[PDB]
Amino acid sequence: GSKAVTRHRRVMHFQRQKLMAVTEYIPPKPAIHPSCLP
Amino acid sequence: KKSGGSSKNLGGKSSGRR
Amino acid sequence: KTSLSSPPWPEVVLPDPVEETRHHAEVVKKVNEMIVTGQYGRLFAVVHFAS
Amino acid sequence: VKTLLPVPSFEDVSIPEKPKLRFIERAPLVPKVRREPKNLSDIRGPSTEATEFTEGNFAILALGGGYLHWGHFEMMRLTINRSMDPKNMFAIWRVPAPFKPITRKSVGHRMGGGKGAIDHYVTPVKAGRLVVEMGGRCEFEEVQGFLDQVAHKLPFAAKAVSRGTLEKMRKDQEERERNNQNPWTFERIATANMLGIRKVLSPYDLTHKGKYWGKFYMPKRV
Amino acid sequence: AGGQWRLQQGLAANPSGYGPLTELPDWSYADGRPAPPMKGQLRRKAERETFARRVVLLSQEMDAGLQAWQLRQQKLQEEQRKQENALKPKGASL
Amino acid sequence: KFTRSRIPEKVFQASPEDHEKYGGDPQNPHKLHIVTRIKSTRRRPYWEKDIIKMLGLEKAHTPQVHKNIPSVNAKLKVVKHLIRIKPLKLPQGLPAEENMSNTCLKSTGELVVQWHLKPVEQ
Amino acid sequence: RGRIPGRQWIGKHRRPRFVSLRAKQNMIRRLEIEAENHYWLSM
RNA sequence: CUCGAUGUUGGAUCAGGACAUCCCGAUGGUGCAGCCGCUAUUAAAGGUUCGUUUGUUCAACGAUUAAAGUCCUACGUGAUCU
RNA sequence: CCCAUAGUAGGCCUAAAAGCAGCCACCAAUUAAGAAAGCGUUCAAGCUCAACACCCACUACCUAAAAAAUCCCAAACAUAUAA
Ligand code: FES
Ligand SMILES: [K+]
Ligand SMILES: [K+]
Ligand SMILES: [K+]
Ligand SMILES: [K+]
Ligand SMILES: [Mg+2]
Ligand SMILES: [Mg+2]
Ligand SMILES: [Mg+2]
Ligand SMILES: [Mg+2]
Ligand SMILES: [Mg+2]
Ligand SMILES: [Mg+2]
Ligand SMILES: [Mg+2]
Ligand SMILES: [Mg+2]
Ligand SMILES: [Mg+2]
Ligand SMILES: [Mg+2]
Ligand SMILES: [Mg+2]
Ligand SMILES: [Mg+2]
Ligand SMILES: [Mg+2]
Ligand SMILES: [Mg+2]
Ligand SMILES: [Mg+2]
Ligand SMILES: [Mg+2]
Ligand SMILES: [Mg+2]
Ligand SMILES: [Mg+2]
Repeated sequence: GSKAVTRHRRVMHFQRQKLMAVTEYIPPKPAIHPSCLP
Repeated sequence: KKSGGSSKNLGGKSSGRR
Repeated sequence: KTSLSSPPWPEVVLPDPVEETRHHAEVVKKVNEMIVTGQYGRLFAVVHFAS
Repeated sequence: VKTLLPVPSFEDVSIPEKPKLRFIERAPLVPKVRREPKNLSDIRGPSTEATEFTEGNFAILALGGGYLHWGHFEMMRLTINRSMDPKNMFAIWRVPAPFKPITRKSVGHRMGGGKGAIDHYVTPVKAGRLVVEMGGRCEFEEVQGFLDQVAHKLPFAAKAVSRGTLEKMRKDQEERERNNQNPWTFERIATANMLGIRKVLSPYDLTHKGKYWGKFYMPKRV
Repeated sequence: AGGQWRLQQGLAANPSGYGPLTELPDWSYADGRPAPPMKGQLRRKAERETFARRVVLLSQEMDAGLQAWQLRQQKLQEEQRKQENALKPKGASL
Repeated sequence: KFTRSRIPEKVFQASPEDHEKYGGDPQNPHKLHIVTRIKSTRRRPYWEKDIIKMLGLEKAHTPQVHKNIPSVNAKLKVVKHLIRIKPLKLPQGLPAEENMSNTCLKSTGELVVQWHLKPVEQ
Repeated sequence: RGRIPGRQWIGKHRRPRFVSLRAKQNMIRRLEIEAENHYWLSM
């Protein structure tokens, strides 16, 4: 097996991959784009 | 086939005292 | 009016519930009379039996 | 009527007597005899030392973990000293000299036969550490170019920063976490062992919180 | 299909669960006499009886526990008072 | 190393917003949980396998009633990721000896004491 | 062409696995159940 | 993986394939005047010698050639040979 | 985009140093133009930039590839109400 610190980006366990996907930053989206208002 | 070296650290085989 | 201004599906307008309640009673009465007058031949049924 | 604005003044600023970066030795003056374990945790996770500005206003900020050998120090010194203005600029090292011994086995030998002899020394660096700090009677625009050139040549992700840009970086990350609209965050799930997730996570992830993977730092992770 | 919808109406997610479709007798004698109860329905009836009885046992045990602790606290408070009484002080205060 | 997980106590402190979302009353806590296993114990540490047995949750999708007390909750927290916890609701009160045999546990968590299998005349 | 060295899902070089939309929804669905479990264990 | 056997160098024979092009084709740049070169892009249809010594692969040398390319194919190929 | 005169080749050192090898100063003419930011000249010339005038450029200020050997490799599809 490979050590916890590697030169390459180590592949993640699939469950961890899913965790990352589900916890991504979602920015606050305004109802009306601010450029479309006075 | 290259001829290798040996470890210079002996001893250190004591078991746990419990 | 553009290709995406409105949804692709057509607009559906359902009947007025009051008017439809009267239409439903007429349909039920018509089918009921067919039973009373025996205007049916062979019948089939879907029965739940043994799971 | 093009509108001029007041130019910043550096009258109070004072340039040290030795402005240029000093020479960094390949190995410590007294050679280390005891061979040490690999200890890869020394480049893992957030840095706790040399994270803040001291004397200068500009620096190179580490965005990953890595080891700096003597070759890197020479690149940094020669590039910065050649490019800097000694009269108006000064540079200091924010990293110690190579001190961690790296062993190597002789070429062609099999596995076993004891640990290898010490070959060279390295300086461990963690993400978030200032590597070189510059100051003097100059603006960030003046030093950003050659500082960015040096940062690109480092064995880890790095970027030239200033007191202003560094603080804005931190404020932006705090704002993203506060205004994040995702109800689920790595910290909440991991610390509560939701889904039994800790069976695929390291104990370090309770404090890394999904921002660090091996030696790599993910700045866009909240 | 429809499991989530059934749950929203207070029904079992699976239509094979509780309800008239499953529990009602499958058949009866043509004359009118009812059929002996189905074996699966008898098992379900017994299963539900044990669950209800456990619900009553767990509840009663929890009530008795709360009443026992409430009686222990009441006694403890009463005991403190009795210890206060003693002989009358004398000396400088008299 | 993978070990048992200590859950911070703050995880089990409900906020006012939580009470609105789920509809529980902090001043009138429910007496009994309805607990159902919804996740296998395969590929889980042995200590989690053993608690599932202790709680009578060996068979999945089979509701079990348990007392809502600290000791029981301590076990439930170890296996919280394997189960669904809902409060037992008693809209017509506790079953009596007369209606012991006519109870049904609905999917809403309400234990009804009459089960007629008839439509509502209302 | 396009071989994965050694065995597909082990070792240093692996076949990349991607997270589908429904895989995400499955995980979120169970996160909601556990979040509610937290609540009912608080009283 | 194979030791109840997957015959082990170089050569002969026949070659299949890659292009990171030795020659031939088409282009950009040049410290490209021209003649010769250097470097890069594109091109794998076709082609890519004979000898002295050495078992040699290589290497040296002689005489040539538009050029005497780099590699993979169980260091291609012994139920085809040596 | 547009446009550039002048104390003056500031002194110093230097065979020569004229904004632009080095050292010191970095003041001033014209409404406006650094004792000069980048090229260039043996030294000069010569071409730009920061100026004025003109006047809505009404700038993004996050980066960025690919090559192997028998023959690519499911077929396909941006549009009908989350199941
Ligand atoms: S779409 Fe509203 S300002 Fe352009
Ligand atoms: K780098
Ligand atoms: K592999
Ligand atoms: K063998
Ligand atoms: K000069
Ligand atoms: Mg092994
Ligand atoms: Mg390991
Ligand atoms: Mg010991
Ligand atoms: Mg021992
Ligand atoms: Mg394989
Ligand atoms: Mg055999
Ligand atoms: Mg061929
Ligand atoms: Mg090519
Ligand atoms: Mg061979
Ligand atoms: Mg033979
Ligand atoms: Mg053969
Ligand atoms: Mg002048
Ligand atoms: Mg002069
Ligand atoms: Mg001068
Ligand atoms: Mg000059
Ligand atoms: Mg002026
Ligand atoms: Mg001039
Ligand atoms: Mg100009």
